[PDB]
Amino acid sequence: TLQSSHITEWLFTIHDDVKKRALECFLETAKVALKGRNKKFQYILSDTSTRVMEIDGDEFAEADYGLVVDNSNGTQELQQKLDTLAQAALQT
Amino acid sequence: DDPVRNKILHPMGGVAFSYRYDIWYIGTMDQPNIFKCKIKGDNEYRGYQWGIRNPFTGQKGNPYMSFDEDSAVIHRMATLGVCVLDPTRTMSLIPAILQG
Amino acid sequence: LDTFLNSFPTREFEDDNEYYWDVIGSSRRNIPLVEARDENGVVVAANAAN
Amino acid sequence: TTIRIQHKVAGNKLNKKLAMGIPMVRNLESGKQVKDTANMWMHYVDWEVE
Amino acid sequence: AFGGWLNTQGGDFTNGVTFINEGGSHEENPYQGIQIGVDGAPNLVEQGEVVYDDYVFSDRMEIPDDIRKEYKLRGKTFAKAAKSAQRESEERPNDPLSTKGLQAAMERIATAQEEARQRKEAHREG
Amino acid sequence: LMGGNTQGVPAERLQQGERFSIEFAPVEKELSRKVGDVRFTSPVSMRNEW
Amino acid sequence: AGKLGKFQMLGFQHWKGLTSDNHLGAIFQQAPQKATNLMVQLLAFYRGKS
Amino acid sequence: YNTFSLKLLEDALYELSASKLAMDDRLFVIKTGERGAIQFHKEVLKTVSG
Amino acid sequence: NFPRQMLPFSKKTKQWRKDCLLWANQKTFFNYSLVRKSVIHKKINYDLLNGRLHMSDLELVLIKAAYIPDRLQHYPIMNSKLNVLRGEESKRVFDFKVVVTNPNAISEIEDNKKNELLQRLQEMITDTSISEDEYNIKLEKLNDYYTYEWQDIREVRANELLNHYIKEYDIPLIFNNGFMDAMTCGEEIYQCDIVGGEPVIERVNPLKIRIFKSGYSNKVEDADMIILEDYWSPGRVIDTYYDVLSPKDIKYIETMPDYIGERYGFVNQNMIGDEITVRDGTYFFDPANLFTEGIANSLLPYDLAGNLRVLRLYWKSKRKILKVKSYDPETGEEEWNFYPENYVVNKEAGEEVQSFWVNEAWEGTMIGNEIFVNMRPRLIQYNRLNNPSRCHFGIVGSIYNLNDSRPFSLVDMMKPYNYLYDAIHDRLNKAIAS
Amino acid sequence: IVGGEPVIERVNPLKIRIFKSGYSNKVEDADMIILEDYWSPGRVIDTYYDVLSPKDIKYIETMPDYAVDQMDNIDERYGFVNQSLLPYDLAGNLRVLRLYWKSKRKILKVKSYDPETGEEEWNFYPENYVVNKEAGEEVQSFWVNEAWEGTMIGNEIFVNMRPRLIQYNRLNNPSRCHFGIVGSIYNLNDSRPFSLVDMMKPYNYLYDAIHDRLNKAIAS
Amino acid sequence: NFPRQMLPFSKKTKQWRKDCLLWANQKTFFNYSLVRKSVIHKKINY
Amino acid sequence: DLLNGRLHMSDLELVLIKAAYIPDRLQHYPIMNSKLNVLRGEESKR
Ligand SMILES: [Mg+2]
Repeated sequence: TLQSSHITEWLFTIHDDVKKRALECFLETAKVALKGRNKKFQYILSDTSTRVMEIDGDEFAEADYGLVVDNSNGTQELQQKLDTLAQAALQT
Repeated sequence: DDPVRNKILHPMGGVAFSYRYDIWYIGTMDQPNIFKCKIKGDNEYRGYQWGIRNPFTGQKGNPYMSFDEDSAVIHRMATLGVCVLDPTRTMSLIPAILQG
Repeated sequence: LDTFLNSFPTREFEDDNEYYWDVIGSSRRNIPLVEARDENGVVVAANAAN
Repeated sequence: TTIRIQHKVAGNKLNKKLAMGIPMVRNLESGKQVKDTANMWMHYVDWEVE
Repeated sequence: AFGGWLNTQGGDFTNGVTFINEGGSHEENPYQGIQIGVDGAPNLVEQGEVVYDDYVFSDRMEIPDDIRKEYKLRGKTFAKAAKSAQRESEERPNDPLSTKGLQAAMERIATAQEEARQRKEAHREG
Repeated sequence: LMGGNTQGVPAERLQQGERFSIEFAPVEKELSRKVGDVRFTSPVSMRNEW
Repeated sequence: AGKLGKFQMLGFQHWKGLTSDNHLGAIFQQAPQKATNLMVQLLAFYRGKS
Repeated sequence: YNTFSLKLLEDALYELSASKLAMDDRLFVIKTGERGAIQFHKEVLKTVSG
Repeated sequence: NFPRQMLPFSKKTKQWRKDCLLWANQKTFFNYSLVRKSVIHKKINYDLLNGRLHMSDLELVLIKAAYIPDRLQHYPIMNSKLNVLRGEESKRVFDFKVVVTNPNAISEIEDNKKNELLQRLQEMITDTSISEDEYNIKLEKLNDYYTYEWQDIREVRANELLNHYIKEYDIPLIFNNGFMDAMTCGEEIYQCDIVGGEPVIERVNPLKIRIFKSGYSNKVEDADMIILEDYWSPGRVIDTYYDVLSPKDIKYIETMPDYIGERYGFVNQNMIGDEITVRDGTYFFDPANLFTEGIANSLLPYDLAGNLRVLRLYWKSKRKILKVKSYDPETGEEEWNFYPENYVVNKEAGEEVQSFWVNEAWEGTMIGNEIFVNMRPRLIQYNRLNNPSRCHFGIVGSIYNLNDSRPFSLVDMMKPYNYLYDAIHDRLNKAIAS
Repeated sequence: IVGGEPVIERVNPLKIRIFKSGYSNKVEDADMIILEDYWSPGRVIDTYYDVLSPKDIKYIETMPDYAVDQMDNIDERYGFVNQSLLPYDLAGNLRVLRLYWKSKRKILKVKSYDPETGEEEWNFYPENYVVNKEAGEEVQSFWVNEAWEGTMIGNEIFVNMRPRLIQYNRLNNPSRCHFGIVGSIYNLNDSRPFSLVDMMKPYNYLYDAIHDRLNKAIAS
Repeated sequence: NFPRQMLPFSKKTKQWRKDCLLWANQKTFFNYSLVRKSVIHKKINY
Repeated sequence: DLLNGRLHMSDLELVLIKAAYIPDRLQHYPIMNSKLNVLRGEESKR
């Protein structure tokens, strides 16, 4: 049924795009909520992550700083590539 | 007390509809006695019948013309009603100069 | 007149053209008399004995 | 009860500014006339249709 | 609390200015101020002063006409001029152009207050 | 005459000076056509001297 | 419907339904615009300083 | 009615509510006009002068 | 008439912001968008999947009673086609993480901002530690961050924001409901916003969003003016606007008659004729000149059930700014900066200025018709670095069309076959009967 | 929470009245939710032993175990059934009506300056809080949802009419609260839900009519 | 009628809290949700 | 327009209508979509 999944992959391909930008938009929305006197964001963010807000660049989008919300095939190989390297570093 | 709609004056000064006594709520019923009836959720019309432009919505250009005039006609229609389940829970007392 | 008609609640109806509500009375009732008869089948008048 | 209303205007009244010699008013729902400062004519028509 | 803050959409957004109200004057308040901090240690303020980046704009002074046409100030006091420099940046705390427009304008009133304080100090000792 | 009135209006209620006000505009349910209209106003001014 | 002061030359006016430009002029809400940049000097060779 | 009488109104707000409503459930708020209350006031004045 | 957005900010007053909302309430329900379809066309495609068959959408009508000898039974054979594709999407893996696109590209402006961070952490460990009791363990925490780079600290924060809120909201269900709305009308739209202090995400009903002033763009972000109507509860408007609603506006919510509870209310533009037919609650028109029937096209009544009506208008207005050319004091570098219109130019130092008109995203809300709330420039300006004018609202989505057309949905290409199935299964239900 | 320990039950979707939901497919998003069930007399004392008076235990005991108006009027519409209103069942079970409703609480938003550092702080206090003047405290008064509850048992017992003690609170909203009732509607795009039974019910009605003609052909 | 919820905490007395229940009494007959079907339609399904 | 399910009657025959009814117009059956949609789904997996 792979070649029938070729027929409907045109729906998923644009749907994987909307899931990218709805998380690119949510990440900018969450970035403004940090600078709004919110005691929750000190619980879900670390020491060094709660200090990035004081640098004068947190108003712009993360696409202008070299960061994208990427679910592609390259980042899933890299996520495995750091894991099989981790176990092969565990032994030895 | 309204002198615009109530037009019969009473001989003892003022309008005659203001001398009417009405007891709208008598006791406890365990439901609304008087309520407003309304179909499928308020349903209302906001039609528009316009020619080469629409002054109402502010639109020049019509791909599907209503007529060829330089006009705009608005149509609005609504259906509505009131209910009294128990009219014995309401007692009126009306002056007779208003004629029944 | 508008703020008079705002104190009354609302009820959505499923369209249709008319509404009915059912009103109920009491189950207990006293029944009038037509006439009483004695043992031999004749009626009891007003000017009769016990 | 089913009710209906309708207003017809000319087409040139789309952007028709009012050079207010006398101040242009809106009828309130309470019966009063309130002075308004808006200058376009269809702002005053669409008040009165509702 | 509406003083230099945009309390909207469930959060507390500020543009840096600290509008200082409801305490009292230095003579009328029993604690001789509001005492916002322990830095000197008694940092005292009153009902009119505003603060931007630990710099106090005084409400008891006035604006000289020499230092009004220069620096293009709008308020009659230095505090009421820094209450008029942040009127654009009040509704927009996270705008990058408005944060740059505020800090560039807040250094002018910081400069102009030091010019007027120097002119008042030099004239009285003379 | 609406309201189901069959015997007519008495002639002493159709005299000169009888005031008529606008109630509403009821239309038929199927294939209705446009009724009703929309009413406007304008104010006055006064003056004084020295 | 009368006068409140002596110089109440204006009266309260009202109409129904379709409003033309003429209804907007009879209520003194239309005035000719002045093209302020348009200013003409009648062409002549003036010799008053001669 | 023509002549108001409170002796009838207490005898007509009671006979429908005699042994059907409780003792705390007999507050009867009358909605009327400004002139109906003076017709009510002058007839409570005739009870308390009797 | 929409008010002029080419104004200074002092002339964008209380009545000007209110006049923008009274325009969106009154005039626009227009639904004239070049790439997206009409609200009665999408609603039929939704009603076919709840098993409701409109007889005015497969023939000319010549009924309204719920019985088969003059209506038509529906046989829902399009639902199981679509429930495989919303079932596969739920079983695909969902690992959307933030990455550095070039992790081996570290610069000097990156390395300066890392050193600003490690100084600002170093000031904190001197103040918090009470005289070397934990100054050694707090320094051991940040000796790891000497190896960390600025594109990593930005990513660790940007992944920690997503990894929590994906796991909290069940964001894979917000998206899975959206892909079902992608296959019926061809419109998938999501709204991301700060509500109650936290970021939220919601999918927007494509029958309840009006996208104006776009340029045959498939992207919803490209629009200039988005109006979102819905029926919110009174509890949800106090969850959102506890902070901006006057005590007078609470008495508007608190003086509401009672409750009532998809016939909100119908508009028809470009009516050819006056003859409208209704007594059950849907409006019937001319047979071929018009719609021929009215399926709700708008949310006109300010309160249905007890639920209030919350109209939100987001719009791009114009903001005057300044571009200032200033020289570096140390070396001879012309530097460009962007200041607003209230910034006064420092002459006698070479600052050359020119004034640009620039988009600004604004928002405004009316709840019912008496409450007017949050009329202000939108506080999440979705900003870009070199572009002052490039912004959008929280509303993000896409139209699934081919070449700037209206979207031929998966229901739209199966609806002519499903109408014929109902036609032939009625001959079968009458052949069985006789 | 009943018996000091938290429980979890399922709500019968015929025995709940969800008021003022905002085209939400959820149940926590409701402003008012009525739960009407019939409880055993053991369950009304396993739940409310600590708050019932001896007057109200008498009503649970000296109910007839098979109600009349204040002026002795018999309620004649108690004796009809459809093809509630009945405080005790004919199985000895009491009507238990539970009203949950979001009220409105006035609170204050208070701006405080920290004593040591010059940083403003925000807290929320109830409306009986007196503000600390001569210290810079600025106060603004908001209105805020507060989940209340109440219970009626039969017709005369009125128990636990108080603010709900499990306020499902969030950290930034003083106003985000709901009740214990959590659930979801399985619908599509703000509609009424088309269930699996509803999409098979037209085919089960066609099976019974053709298994009818089959059975009358078998018989004859 | 459902009594006023815009009150202080002091005016929410015992008779006020008893009024909200006596309002809620006999309200289980009707249907009040825009995204629920009726109880006479789900009892057919069970 | 064929891929968007629009049939123009002026391309498959000389017409001697503007009322969209199958007793005068033709119903289009979109079968060239799933032929093209395989090849665009194979671009997304190379
Ligand atoms: Mg943590």
